[PDB]
Amino acid sequence: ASKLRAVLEKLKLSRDDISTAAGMVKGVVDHLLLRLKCDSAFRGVGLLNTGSYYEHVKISAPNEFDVMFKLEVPRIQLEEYSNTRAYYFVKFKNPLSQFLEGEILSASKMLSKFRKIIKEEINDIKDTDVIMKRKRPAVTLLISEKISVDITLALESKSSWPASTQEGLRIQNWLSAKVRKQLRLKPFYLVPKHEETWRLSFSHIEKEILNNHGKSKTCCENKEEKCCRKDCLKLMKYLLEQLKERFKDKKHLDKFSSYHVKTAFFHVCTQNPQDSQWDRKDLGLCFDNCVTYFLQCLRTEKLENYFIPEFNLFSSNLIDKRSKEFLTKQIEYERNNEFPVFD
Ligand SMILES: Cn1cc(-c2ccc(F)c(CNC(=O)c3cc(Br)ccc3O)c2)cn1
Ligand SMILES: [Zn+2]
Repeated sequence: ASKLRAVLEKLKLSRDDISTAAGMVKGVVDHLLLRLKCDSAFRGVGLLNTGSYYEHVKISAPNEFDVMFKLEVPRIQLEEYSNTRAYYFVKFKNPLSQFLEGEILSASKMLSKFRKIIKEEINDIKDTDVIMKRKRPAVTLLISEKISVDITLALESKSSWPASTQEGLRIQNWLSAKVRKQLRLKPFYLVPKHEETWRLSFSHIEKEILNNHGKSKTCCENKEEKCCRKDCLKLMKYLLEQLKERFKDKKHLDKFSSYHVKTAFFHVCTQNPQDSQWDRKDLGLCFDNCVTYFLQCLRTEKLENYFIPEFNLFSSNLIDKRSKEFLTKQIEYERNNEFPVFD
């Protein structure tokens, strides 16, 4: 636990210090935003959080940025695909008309114009050299030679969340019912990727919980109630990242993302709603409990999506047991040796 705060300390003195990347990424995103608004099918495109041109998926490499473009779709009609609970067909009741296939909205057609427009504005820049990669995040730019930006297009609906989210977000005992209501009055977002099916994105709700995360309204506003909810999250993610880097060559960890680690983390927060159970001085315990809960989801092949509870990110179909037994192998090995992968 003395070693964990060393790691947290290291990450900060790399988050913090001066780096021109923001300017380069700011200058390219606002060019794109304009030329995007130029075209009718994207006239409403905008950043999911202005002034937040900076969101880093990867907490180790701080040269890899990731921003999301929203585009409202009024009068949406949603249709759940194949009893999946999580994936849907997008329909209507129209600027996006050039992208349909019958009553159904095609993500392929829609990204394909999103991409081609972007590939065009990028050579309007003799300021910075910008390059677009082919895919296999909708679009990825390499700015100069170090920085890379992952762009994501997301439909936005201001109507209330899809029926599958009803018993979800069980934060009543921790953040409170009246907060849960507020958050569910926020819009929801749909991003592609199986059919032309879309799925919900809740990065905006995650962020809000994280900036206001205690049962106490004054959690982390003074010395007397500093917790370690965020710290346990960063460590969970850094664990998975570093592991994924290790076996970037093999294919064993390709099915895991930061979001399996956020999902399991918020579950713990729901099991442990008191700030007294996250005191900044129990950081070693609290992290261990997180490690133990993640693991337990791996073994039992059960980890409920935090927002759509009948949807199991670890079901034997979504990720096969062989790779979950491998992820178990390395994390357990790290925890038994005080986490050498952190260096
Ligand atoms: C990266 N990735 C995501 C999915 C996915 C799939 C199905 C599905 F229903 C959802 C719903 N999103 C979340 O649960 C979510 C939870 C947190 Br915590 C923060 C943001 C989020 O968007 C997501 C697949 N790959
Ligand atoms: Zn706190």
